[PDB]
Amino acid sequence: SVRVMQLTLGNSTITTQEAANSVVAYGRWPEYIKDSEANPVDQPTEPDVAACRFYTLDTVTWRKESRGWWWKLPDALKDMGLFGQNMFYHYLGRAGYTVHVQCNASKFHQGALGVFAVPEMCLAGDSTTHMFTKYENANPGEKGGEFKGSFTLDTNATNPARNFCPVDYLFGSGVLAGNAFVYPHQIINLRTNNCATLVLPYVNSLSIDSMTKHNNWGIAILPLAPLDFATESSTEIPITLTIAPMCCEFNGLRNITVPRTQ
Amino acid sequence: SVRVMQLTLGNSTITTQEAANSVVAYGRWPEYIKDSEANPVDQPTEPDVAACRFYTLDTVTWRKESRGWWWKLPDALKDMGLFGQNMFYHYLGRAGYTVHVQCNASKFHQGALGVFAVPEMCLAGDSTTHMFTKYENANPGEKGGEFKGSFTLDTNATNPARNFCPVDYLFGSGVLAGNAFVYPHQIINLRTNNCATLVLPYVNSLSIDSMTKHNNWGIAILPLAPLDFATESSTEIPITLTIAPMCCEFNGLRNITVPRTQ
Amino acid sequence: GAQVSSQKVGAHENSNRAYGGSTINYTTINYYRDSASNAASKQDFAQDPSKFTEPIKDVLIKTAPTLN
Amino acid sequence: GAQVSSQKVGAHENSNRAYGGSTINYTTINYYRDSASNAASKQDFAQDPSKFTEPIKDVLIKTAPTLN
Amino acid sequence: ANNLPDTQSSGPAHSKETPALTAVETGATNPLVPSDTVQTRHVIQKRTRSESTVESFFARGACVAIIEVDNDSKLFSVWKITYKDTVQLRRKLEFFTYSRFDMEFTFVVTSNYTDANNGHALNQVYQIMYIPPGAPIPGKWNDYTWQTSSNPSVFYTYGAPPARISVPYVGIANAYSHFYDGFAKVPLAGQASTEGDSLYGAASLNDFGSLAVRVVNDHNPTKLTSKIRVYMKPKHVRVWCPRPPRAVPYYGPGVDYKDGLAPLPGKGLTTY
Amino acid sequence: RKNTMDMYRVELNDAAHSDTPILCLSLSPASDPRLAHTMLGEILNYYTHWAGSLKFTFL
Amino acid sequence: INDSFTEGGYISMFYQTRVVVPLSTPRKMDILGFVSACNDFSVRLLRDTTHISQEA
Ligand SMILES: COc1ccc(OCc2ccc(COc3c(Cl)cccc3Cl)cc2)c(Cl)c1
Repeated sequence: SVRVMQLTLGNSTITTQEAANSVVAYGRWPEYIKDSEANPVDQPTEPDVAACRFYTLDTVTWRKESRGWWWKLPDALKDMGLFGQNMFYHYLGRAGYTVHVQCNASKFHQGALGVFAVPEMCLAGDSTTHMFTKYENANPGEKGGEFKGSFTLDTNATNPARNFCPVDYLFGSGVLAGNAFVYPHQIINLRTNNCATLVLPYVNSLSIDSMTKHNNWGIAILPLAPLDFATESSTEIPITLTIAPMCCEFNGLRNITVPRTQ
Repeated sequence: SVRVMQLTLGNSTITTQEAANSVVAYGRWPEYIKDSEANPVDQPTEPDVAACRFYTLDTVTWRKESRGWWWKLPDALKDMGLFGQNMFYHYLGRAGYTVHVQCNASKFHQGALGVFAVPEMCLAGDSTTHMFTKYENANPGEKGGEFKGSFTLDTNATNPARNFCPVDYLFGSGVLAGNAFVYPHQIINLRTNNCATLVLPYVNSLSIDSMTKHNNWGIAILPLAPLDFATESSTEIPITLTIAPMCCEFNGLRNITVPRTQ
Repeated sequence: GAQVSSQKVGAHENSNRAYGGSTINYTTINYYRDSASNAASKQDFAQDPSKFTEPIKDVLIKTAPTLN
Repeated sequence: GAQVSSQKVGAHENSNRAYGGSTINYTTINYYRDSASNAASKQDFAQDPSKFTEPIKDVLIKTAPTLN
Repeated sequence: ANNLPDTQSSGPAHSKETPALTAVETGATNPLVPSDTVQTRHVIQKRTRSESTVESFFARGACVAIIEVDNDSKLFSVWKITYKDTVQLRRKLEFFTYSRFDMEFTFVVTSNYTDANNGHALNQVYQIMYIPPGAPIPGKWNDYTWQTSSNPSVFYTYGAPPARISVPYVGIANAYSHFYDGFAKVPLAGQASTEGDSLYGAASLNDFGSLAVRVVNDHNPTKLTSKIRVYMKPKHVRVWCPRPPRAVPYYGPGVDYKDGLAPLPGKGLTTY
Repeated sequence: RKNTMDMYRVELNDAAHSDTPILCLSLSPASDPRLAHTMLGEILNYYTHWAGSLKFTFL
Repeated sequence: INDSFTEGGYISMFYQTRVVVPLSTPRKMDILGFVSACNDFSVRLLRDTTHISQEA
């Protein structure tokens, strides 16, 4: 039925008994580069089962006060097994994804989470200096980031944070959040479903790019209807994020990249 | 001609203008596991170009006093790019190799090196305790080891070295070195060739095995005729070893193995 | 289920039986189900030593120059 | 009254006899009238475990929901 | 196991073909025959290599163990199955890296009175029980383990022709390894040195199990000793990867050496 | 719990998410104490070698 | 038998999210585990078990 599914990729399987169908972004399933759209001339590496499998990133907790969370792809998976290895050993890389967000509660809980997949999800910074966010802050990895309820300008001139300041109702980029529904999405309304499943093809203005310099997709999760339970002002339910890269192919092998951190 | 060749694997090419043909061990070219000889049921990973390419291990120097050198496969390549990554991430692994030994001199130099590829190259230890050599000593990695001119028993009971003591004329295993010619080999006689090239298929009593627990091939280089030059008692010529794994396929993916060292 | 093979007669008796007939044949019948119980037939084949004697990639003629 | 069956050859000798002929067959003859005196043929069949593994009245598919 | 080629007559030569010259650097052996370097006559070859086939080379029962039992815990003995307790068969097997065959075991049993003028006993019956790795090992010459409801046992009556049984290819790999360049464990980073340590060149701690031998008769105060000599013959043989034979004395189950390291005698370079 | 009906029960709770294991086992079907006495383990103890796939069902 | 050469690996279980129950519901519950062989499973070399003994 629309509600029961099983996803198998490599050596990993995911089962769900409360789905609300699955979304295939823009109606496009991920695919490899065709010869007619090929650019780099060298033989690509395609790890296949070693990289195209389900990786579970860290679990976040939803509370009445949560504003939202965000992650960047392939960034969030840079340290994930052999996918991360191939990402750092190659100059160029390409991949699609199957994003599976998990969140179960009970029949006496309420709340709705909007799960959006955004191509080129550029976020707003914290200073008066334009495009000032530094690489280390823009790429948090598997832990991702969070949305805020208001904009707060960083004034420390001696030691600028050079970080993002994504305000939730402004979708972290100066647009109204209610219009974010034009992007592939699903809603995890506690009275209806457990999860959200989105299949994302590779989207870019090029056939292949640098995975370290460029993040193709952004995953934004916003509480559309806040978490509430029985009478417990105190309520916490975890949100686990499991993502699997698809049709990975890398070009331009050399020595490994070791990016600067923190 | 028998003397000029070019080997291309992945993004690496080797050229030689003074070869003496190439040896294909036991007349078998490396191949992948056939369905009729398959054992582990999971889908294998085949890195292909990312792992099957030429890796240059450290250069050793040949002097009038050198006794010989040895390496173990896949051990010597455990830290080599994506080949090493796949080796450590998988429980099982299989690979063949193209071993290219390099050694050029001049028309006024003499010397002959015997290059042997030995399946299950077990070496002799240094103590009265049988099979006492410890894992860390048996697996030196890319730096490999050396042969000795005589057997010297380790007597330190408090701190036994638990190392090998490979005597050269005993082929490091209690057999006469002159009979080592029953193993696939080539000879680098300075007046004739620059190198030795050996193509090694996967040899084992199983179709696939643990690459960390077991070394399939051993490479032994012994000075059959010592290095000599003009009148320079002082002469040193480097010996570079370049090896390329072939038809790599791994099974049993999990978390990465981090072996104990030194 | 009898297997009848012929022997390779070494020393010959002054008989025609030493040169022909069932007199230079031997009979065999397996009594056990497991092949392990069987004796060795000893009608064993040979092969080409080339895999050891000439494991060379580019085949060479003895009359022709090895180093070319 | 001889019964000739074939063996399942495990280790093969470097002979063609190890791959064919009466050399991979074994012969049997019963000497006693009572079947109790007979040896075990060991050419034994198998069966479906379903009577134990799935003694269910309404047959179900693994892909399909068990509880329907 | 066949014929050798005939020698063809060969006359004189004056050509640009020089089979006598070669280059052993290639790793190949020069396939010359007499007619390549001398004038030969035609000889019809009748010699064959029938006795040097891999099968005929091993087709002999070799002693691999001498198990002893004293019928006055010695009332029973246990022998860990191996081919390395003796040297002769071991050296022949080690001409190759891997092997695959069936085995035939013949047991020669001898016994005698320790005392020239004392004691007496009725004819002895022996039980040779095979204990596959995992099965319970006997603690007493008469405990429950000797019931052999599943383990294969051989009951031998003293004086009868030597007992004999056949064993199939029982390896857990596709061939037996005469050499194993590895360990059964990989020491992991962080664990105590006591951890992850194993013998070099060893596979399973108990490869093939062992044999438990005992005299079934009730022991009499008489002093008696028996010895079971185990003979094994590989039949239906296949071998892979030749290796040079052992030149120095064996020093354990491994390739370790220690003592007879100078096997060759002296001989003048120009002395016939 | 061993040697009582409680040896078969593994308890879970509604506590906040933790990354620590609920249970751990080694794939030694004939020797691991938790597997050695199941019908599968009992049969494996009458044989020296085993090969094949296994499946664990949780209720 | 327990032997490193033929070791099989590890089985473990973790919470993906967490067990959630509403009010008036038990906060602790049990799970039971079952094990069986697949259709490609086989055993060989009949031997005696250590699971049964007999004293005297
Ligand atoms: C590479 O060379 C090899 C490989 C394996 C070997 O031993 C394997 C082996 C396994 C089981 C048995 C058990 O055999 C027996 C039985 Cl069922 C019943 C009674 C007596 C015996 Cl004796 C005997 C040998 C030997 Cl000796 C040499």
